[PDB]
Amino acid sequence: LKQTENDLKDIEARIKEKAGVKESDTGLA
Amino acid sequence: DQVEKDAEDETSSDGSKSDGSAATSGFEFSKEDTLRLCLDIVPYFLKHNGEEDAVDLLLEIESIDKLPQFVDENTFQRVCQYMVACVPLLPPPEDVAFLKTAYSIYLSQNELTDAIALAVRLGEEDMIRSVFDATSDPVMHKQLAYILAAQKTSFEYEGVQDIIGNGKLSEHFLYLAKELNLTGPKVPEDIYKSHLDNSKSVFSSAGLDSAQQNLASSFVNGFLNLGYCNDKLIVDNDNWVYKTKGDGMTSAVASIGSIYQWNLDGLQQLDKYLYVDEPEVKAGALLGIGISASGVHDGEVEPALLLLQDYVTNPDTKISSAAILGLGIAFAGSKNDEVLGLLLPIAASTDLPIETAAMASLALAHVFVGTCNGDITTSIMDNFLERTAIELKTDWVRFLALALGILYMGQGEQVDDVLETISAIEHPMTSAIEVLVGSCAYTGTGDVLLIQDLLHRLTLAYAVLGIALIALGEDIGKEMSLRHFGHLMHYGNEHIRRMVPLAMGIVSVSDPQMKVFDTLTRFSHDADLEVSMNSIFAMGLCGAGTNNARLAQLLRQLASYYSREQDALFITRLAQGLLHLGKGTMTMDVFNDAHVLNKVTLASILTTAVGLVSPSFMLKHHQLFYMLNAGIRPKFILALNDEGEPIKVNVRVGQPVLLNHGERAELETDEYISYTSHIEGVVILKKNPDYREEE
Amino acid sequence: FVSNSEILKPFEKKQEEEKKQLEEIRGNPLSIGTLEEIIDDDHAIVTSPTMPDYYVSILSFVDKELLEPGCSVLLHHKTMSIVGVLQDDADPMVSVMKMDKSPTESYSDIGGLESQIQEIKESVELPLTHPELYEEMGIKPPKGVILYGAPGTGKTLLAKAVANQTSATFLRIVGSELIQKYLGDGPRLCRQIFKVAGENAPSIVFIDEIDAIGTKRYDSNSGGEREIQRTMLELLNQLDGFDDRGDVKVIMATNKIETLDPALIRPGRIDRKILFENPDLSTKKKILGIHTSKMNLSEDVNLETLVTTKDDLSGADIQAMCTEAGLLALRERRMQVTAEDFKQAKERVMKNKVEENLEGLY
Repeated sequence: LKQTENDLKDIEARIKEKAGVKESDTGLA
Repeated sequence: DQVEKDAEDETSSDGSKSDGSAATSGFEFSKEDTLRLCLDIVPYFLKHNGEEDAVDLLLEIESIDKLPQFVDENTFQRVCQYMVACVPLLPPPEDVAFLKTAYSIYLSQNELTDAIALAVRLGEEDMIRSVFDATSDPVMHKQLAYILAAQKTSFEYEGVQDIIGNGKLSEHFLYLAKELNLTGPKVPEDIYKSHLDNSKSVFSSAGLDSAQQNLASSFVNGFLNLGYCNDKLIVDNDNWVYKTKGDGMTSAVASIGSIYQWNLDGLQQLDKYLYVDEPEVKAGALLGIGISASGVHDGEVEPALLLLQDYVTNPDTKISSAAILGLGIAFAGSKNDEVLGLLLPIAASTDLPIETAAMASLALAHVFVGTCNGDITTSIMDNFLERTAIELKTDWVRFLALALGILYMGQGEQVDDVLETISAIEHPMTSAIEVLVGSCAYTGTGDVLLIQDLLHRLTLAYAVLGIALIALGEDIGKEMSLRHFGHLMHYGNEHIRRMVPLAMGIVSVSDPQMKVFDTLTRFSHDADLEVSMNSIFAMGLCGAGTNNARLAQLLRQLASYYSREQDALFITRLAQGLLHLGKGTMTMDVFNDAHVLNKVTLASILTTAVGLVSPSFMLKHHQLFYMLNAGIRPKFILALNDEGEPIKVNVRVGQPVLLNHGERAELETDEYISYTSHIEGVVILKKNPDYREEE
Repeated sequence: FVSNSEILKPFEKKQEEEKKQLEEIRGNPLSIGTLEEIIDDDHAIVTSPTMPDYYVSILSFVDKELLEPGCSVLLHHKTMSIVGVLQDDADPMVSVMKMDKSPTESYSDIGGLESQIQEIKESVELPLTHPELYEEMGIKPPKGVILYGAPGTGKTLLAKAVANQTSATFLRIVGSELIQKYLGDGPRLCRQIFKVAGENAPSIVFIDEIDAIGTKRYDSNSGGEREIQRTMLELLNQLDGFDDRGDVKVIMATNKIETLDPALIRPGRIDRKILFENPDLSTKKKILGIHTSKMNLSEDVNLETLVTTKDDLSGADIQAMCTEAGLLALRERRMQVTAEDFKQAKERVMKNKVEENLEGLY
């Protein structure tokens, strides 16, 4: 039960980190 | 290559004590002409006195005929004593058949030294009587019986034991009726019970008022009174028990049985609650007698289990619930077909609410372990393959699967009937059994394929328990086992989560660890409340018989739970009872000082793992809390004089400034050379002629 | 194998989709960075070996507990963000760590050093066995021990001899390794010594041969290094700040205490200064038993005869005594060393130290 929620933080959030974080890190931060 | 491949795959054992054995008898392991080549090495190291390097070449060739030919003349003491700790295992593999063929040459002579260690381990009938022939001192015959009686294993149940324990007058037998009480845990366990009166700690016993609070009031008295006899609180007030009803009445009377444990007769005082009015009152009497008589099959001076066995018959439910569970404990070491014949039709329908046969699989496992029976082997095998009655749910399927995963230890050719049931229905715990069959059949373990193959399946709860048993005898997989035990602790299912603390609690007595106690913090609230209710009791199983010291970190976790509800007030009492269990000082021993293994203590671990789950998932019965007492071994270090009877004498200090006969201590050696096989525990000492003293 | 064939094999097939999204973020042109500070806002500082110090955001790969400041991580050439952490199993985090539990050396096997045992037993075994004696006096028992002399006799034997009776785990840490190859790891290695030994603590930390880091000179520059001051200043706070019942113990070794930092001494925390004592007949036979074991000797060679007449040599000259005895057999082309070679080599080493002490004084 809790095994899925543990890896869910590093899976579902990784999709948003592709567009969101790379745009904020644009410009060679 | 001819003798190795022939002696590798076989369904029989190896070795023979006959003098005319060239290892050509029966099946032919090697050619007749090639037999003389193995004997060509004997005349070489014979004159050169190369027995140190001669054993190195003898274990590699795997020849049973070479050992008896090498030993002929000169000294049979120093030469044969070196072979005691050398021959049996130099290499990882174990060949026990070499010392069996050398008995024929020694039969006319033997020796006082080498004939000692031959009585233990394999324990052949000719090996035990061998040392008795060359020993003319009746005092030395007593010391030889302490290490043999504590071995158990092969000869346990009725038909062997108590037949030899009668005794007669002869030089080649000499088994006294008192030796059975002195060697076996009979008389010495009673002295420790009386010695606890002066060493007792504070008591939490209170009766409170309401019946709902009397359940936790009487339940803690069973854990506090372990090894202690208090007749004042039970007799003066009889209302602290009868007020409890339902399943709580059975667990309340069982606490009284712990008071009468290790007593001559405990049935007389428990007869008042045996028959009164209501069956629920009559149910707790059977569970209490099995706790008081646990540890001894024949009792002390009387077989008190004869009357308890006749009470198993009853159409009722609550009584039959405690009749199967309560009697399945104290019968360890005693096999009888009367209890099996009556339980067979009850376990056929396996209906929980009516006959309550769910505990029949655990009762047959703890009683008949280490025995030989054809009735239980055939009946259970046919009922398992037929899947008769209403049996569908896996719960009862796993009960019969794990019950048959025990009885075949110490069998050999009788295991083939059990293997048919193992390969029938697949189970996660039965996959590792196929590779563990060779442990008991080949007499020992430690091969590469018998250990590493178990680690591949882990990276369910049965395979992790076998790693702890093999790592104690191997210096390779023992270091790598500490890392594998941490990864298996975190897993979805609760079966593996509950198995690790039971296995680590035995290892953590001399090796405390912070990572084990830190996991139990988050182990409480996870998903279901059933895990939280079982988490409080699970944290007390590891700290049984220990207070403060290293447990000070664990004690702070149990202090935050007092009462969160009506049921939480009772649950938190289960943790305080195990903390002070045995007046604060107990232990857990899975082995003995004979360098052997007991199948009863191992079967108690598998039986406890199946039961005790009442607070957790798969609710079964609330009377399983006393299952832990079935596997708890006593802790004492005795001392004796040349008289052989118990007498006050001083020995080395323990953990309290002196250790007498009947006082608690564990793992303590001695520098005094004894007569025969000086070891820990009970030993008969002696004083050198230099200094003369009575202590 | 058989059990995991029906478990892990279907598990990797269902988990293959999550691994495809990872490799897209991973990328082929990776690089090794260096951590500095970790913040809860998902940001960190990374550096590649060409020293373009950057500041980037922490993505979601592994738990933050696996990340520690001062470690190495993985980077990508686009945003220089952390795509993963580097495994530390190959690169040792501390300098030198050797865990010896229940060693062989004891108080009775070190010879006539008992004069040094009475001092170390009161500062180690006494507070551990009877901690209540110091509670009545309200005093803090010193956890440090200062050792003198040369290794192999006083420092080597007594280090492992105190752990046997106290049931302590021996940890040997090289003192010359306190400055390790990297900048910023000074305060990290100081905490890891007390962190690993702080959970259980049946252990005694041992440090030996510090000729350098104890000297900060007049500044941190003009020949000095900043790594020297990172370990020295942090060791003072960890030793003075941490107090216990006598479980954790830290023992150093140095030949000269005049060059050490007097502020690092922190008087009153370490009250134990143990001098060096000369070995007796019992200790000298112990050093000979190690070398003469593999050395060939006849039945007339006895360890008591050699120690009878001697200049009372240290562990260095005793080892050189049996070394010169082996050269006499090599020049004569023989594998068996007689008893005359041990006596001949003993006089040569004895005459190379003290003879007449420049005879004089009227």
